[PDB]
Amino acid sequence: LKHFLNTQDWSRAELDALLTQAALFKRNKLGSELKGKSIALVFFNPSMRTRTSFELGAFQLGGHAVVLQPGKDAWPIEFNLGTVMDGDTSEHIAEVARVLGRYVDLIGVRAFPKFVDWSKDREDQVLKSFAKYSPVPVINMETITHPCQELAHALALQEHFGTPDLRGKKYVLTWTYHPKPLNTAVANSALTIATRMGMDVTLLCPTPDYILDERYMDWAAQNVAESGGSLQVSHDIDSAYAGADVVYAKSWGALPFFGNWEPEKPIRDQYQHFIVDERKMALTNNGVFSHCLPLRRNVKATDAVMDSPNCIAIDEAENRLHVQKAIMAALV
Amino acid sequence: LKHFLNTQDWSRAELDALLTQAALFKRNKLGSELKGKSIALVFFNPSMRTRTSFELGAFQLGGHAVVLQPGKDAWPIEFNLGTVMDGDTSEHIAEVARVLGRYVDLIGVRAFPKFVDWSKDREDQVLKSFAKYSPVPVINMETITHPCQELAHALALQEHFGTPDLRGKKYVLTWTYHPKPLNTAVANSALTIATRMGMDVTLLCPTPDYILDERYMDWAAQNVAESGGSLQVSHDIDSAYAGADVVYAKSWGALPFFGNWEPEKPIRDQYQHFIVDERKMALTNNGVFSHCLPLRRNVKATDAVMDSPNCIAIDEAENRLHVQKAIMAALV
Amino acid sequence: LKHFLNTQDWSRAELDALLTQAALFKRNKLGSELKGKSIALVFFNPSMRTRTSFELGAFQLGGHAVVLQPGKDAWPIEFNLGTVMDGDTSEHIAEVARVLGRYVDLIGVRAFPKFVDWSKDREDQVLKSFAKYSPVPVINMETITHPCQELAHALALQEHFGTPDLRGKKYVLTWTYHPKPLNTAVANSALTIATRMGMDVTLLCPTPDYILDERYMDWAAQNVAESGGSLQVSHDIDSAYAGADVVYAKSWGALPFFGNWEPEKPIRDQYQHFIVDERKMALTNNGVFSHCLPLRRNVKATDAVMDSPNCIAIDEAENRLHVQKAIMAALV
Ligand SMILES: CCC[C@H](NC(=O)CCC(=O)O)C(=O)O
Ligand SMILES: CCC[C@H](NC(=O)CCC(=O)O)C(=O)O
Ligand SMILES: CCC[C@H](NC(=O)CCC(=O)O)C(=O)O
Repeated sequence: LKHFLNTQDWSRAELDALLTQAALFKRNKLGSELKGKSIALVFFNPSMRTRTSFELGAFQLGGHAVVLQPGKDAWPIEFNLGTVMDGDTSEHIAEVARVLGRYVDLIGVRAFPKFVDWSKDREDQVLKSFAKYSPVPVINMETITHPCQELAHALALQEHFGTPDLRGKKYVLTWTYHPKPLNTAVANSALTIATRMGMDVTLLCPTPDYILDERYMDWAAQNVAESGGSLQVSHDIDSAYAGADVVYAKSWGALPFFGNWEPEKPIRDQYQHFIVDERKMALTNNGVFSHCLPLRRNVKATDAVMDSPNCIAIDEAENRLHVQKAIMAALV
Repeated sequence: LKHFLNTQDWSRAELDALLTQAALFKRNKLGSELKGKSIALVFFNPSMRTRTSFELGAFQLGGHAVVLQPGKDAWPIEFNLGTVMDGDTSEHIAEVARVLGRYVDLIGVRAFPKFVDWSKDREDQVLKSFAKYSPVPVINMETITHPCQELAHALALQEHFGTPDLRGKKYVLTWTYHPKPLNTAVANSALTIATRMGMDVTLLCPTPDYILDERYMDWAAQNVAESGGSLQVSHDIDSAYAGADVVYAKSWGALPFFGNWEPEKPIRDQYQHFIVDERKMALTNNGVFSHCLPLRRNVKATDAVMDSPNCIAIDEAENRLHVQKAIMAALV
Repeated sequence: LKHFLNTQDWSRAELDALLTQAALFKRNKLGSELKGKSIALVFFNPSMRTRTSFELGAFQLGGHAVVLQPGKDAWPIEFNLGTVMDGDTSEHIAEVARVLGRYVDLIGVRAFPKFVDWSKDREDQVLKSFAKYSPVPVINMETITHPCQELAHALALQEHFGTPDLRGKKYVLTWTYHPKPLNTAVANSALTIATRMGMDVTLLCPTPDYILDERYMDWAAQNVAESGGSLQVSHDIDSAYAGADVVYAKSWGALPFFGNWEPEKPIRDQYQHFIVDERKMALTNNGVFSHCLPLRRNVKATDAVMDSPNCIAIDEAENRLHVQKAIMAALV
């Protein structure tokens, strides 16, 4: 059974076929690839873009999305095996996944880490659980990686450059400031897709403490080695932005401080200048700026940069709709 | 780009065309004016009638509604420009409106005031924001005016009197009691539509303190001057209800006390007798009673009056469904 | 006007016709029995299976479900008559039911007891209210009985035994442990349907205090007397499970302690061994095990029993989808 947990699990041919099916669904939004079909969108965290583009994607293709929010409307779920359920959890993923498997044809899941222990959050339990117990294809709507976002990003970039081949482009994934520590998911996905496309990735971040988990630093290397691109870590703003083509911002808490965020505020608070402004963007080769959103103005990007005609954020967001229909149409 | 923020923004011909398209959709509920189309219903406050009649209206016309609740499921939104977003808000209306503009064809928004400062609530920021940043038509689902409610009311009244011409009818918009201060939205809309239809409007309320904001008192005058109706403020119950044809109840907090509600409870608490009962209703010319709902029994209206065959509240409510399909079918 | 409040309100012929229409909808899930129609699913409590199978059932039949949650998104509702609504409730069921009656074609309601006074919870006020004030058929989605669950259970049992005639089968409805006291709804429904099918029902529970309300003990008797089955209460685990064919587990708080749960914890806490494990299940005539779900592992059933090929829980759950389409298709 094929799922869409990560882009890394897919061959470059399938990924490419996806982006093309996306480009296609963008010219003809209505279809019946999902006629009479349905998808259960399980959200364990907030969502605007994802929730809306899936529900509309299912509709536009003849299917129907059922949005569930364990804890709010649906009963809370347990993921640990053998555990004696006398706590907050009402049922186990083993039952829930099989039950959903009788109602729907596809299951999408969104579950951000708990931020209490990266050793535990990085195992990606929820997604793995759904994938194991579900008889229908499971789709990652973001956990510790955001694969759907990756494709919406890659398509927006290809559209911008008017070509599918993005090799030779200087890609700069940059950490950016945020009052609180956030999920590395989008960053891990930016790196994975940016290196997979064969670009010149530079992971700009404040201190070595902000470097992404090794899993993604290694996926990145394997991707570089096989796409003819390159990976490079930096801690100098100007040198990085220096004549770049693409600039992706994303704020995230330093993994080494997971569970012990107290002594991290003082650290991140002394780097608010990583904010993408006109200055950095100027140092770029007439580069394009984007962010996964929700983006906080004058904190991550400045009003100027967002209002800049070089910000392809809204196009990337809109592509979430097209790229996801490509994934569903494929998995069924 | 045409929106449906207020009925005042529309000509009497368009309004009339709307009510007729509504009367029409009431004879043939199913259609395809919205086939393959969709609408994002953004609620920043509770809703039963509105939420249900839009979601069903979109369905009945071949489209699809996506209900979003910023703060609950969707990320919380910021409306002030330039502000440095390091607070509760996760993204800005400038991004959200443009993003929705890529997914849906219509955007409905509901946002009651915050009741902390009328000077600020009366600017109608949220609706104005959506209208400014959105590339698709925006629909007011209630903020400081309730335009959709207006039309559902006007249609129910016309249906009752068996004619579209409501001139010469004695309309009495009356304040009514409620344990807590409420939005003037429906009252401002009752006045706006009642005077726009050319009726003999009497704004009955406890003390001059309860008179509606000048904006609506002036819209009302312009409407009277152009419809051949009349406007009149009263503080005497009996004299008002006196041989009236229509009676609309709506409880709202006194604007002069916005932000300082403490000294208002004692005031409103000494006017519970404004409750619409059989007595007042008797003093009317076999008048009809209605309320926008949700209505609290034995507080705003008495069990008797609600169960009275002269209460056209449920018909008005039901018309929300028909009148709104007329608005959507028009805006697309 | 016909509703689906309880299976007891229906003749054995109609029930049978239902299960057959369900078996039929299971072979052809898509249909148009509800084309252009809609149903308002009112939930006053959490739900996963119910919410999803109704929303999908409505879709699969050409209709559309509108999910409402009074208190969360919809305005909170009042059910007592004459009461002076100056409290938490914003509107009365008398208005709400009539309003919904203008938007939808069917109304489903879910409202668990409040657990403060069984004398009050057993009157089944909410469901009765909707049934009284609504002009469209009302459907019980669970209150103090779970009729939809009953049929999903009966169909799963018939499917298992490869026959519609379940007479002569030893059915054992067993109480099971749970950290907190729960609704007897499913138990009352298990008993009602198990005796209605003409099986040999044994209501196994800890102490006489755990025996179901008389209403259901009497419905049960009338059902036994008319189906040729039998009813029997037990307090001995082994003797009951002893060569049984079906075993249904369900945890519920003892009625005699409703409102005074403090002195019940110590009581239920000394019966955790009622948990359905391999041992009890072995003492059965190669029996089948099922539970309505959400089920807590190693508390109500053991991992073993749930993973056992004799657990028809997921099939019962899946049948909720088919049996409910039979009910809707019928009521319209
Ligand atoms: C279909 C069962 C619904 C409900 N169950 C609960 O409320 C138990 C929830 C839990 O154990 O968390 C009940 O007991 O009636
Ligand atoms: C697509 C991004 C989702 C999420 N973002 C947040 O949780 C930040 C929310 C905020 O700043 O309010 C994240 O960081 O992964
Ligand atoms: C259509 C009316 C919506 C809203 N009503 C309330 O917020 C009153 C709610 C209550 O009384 O519980 C208002 O006053 O504008």
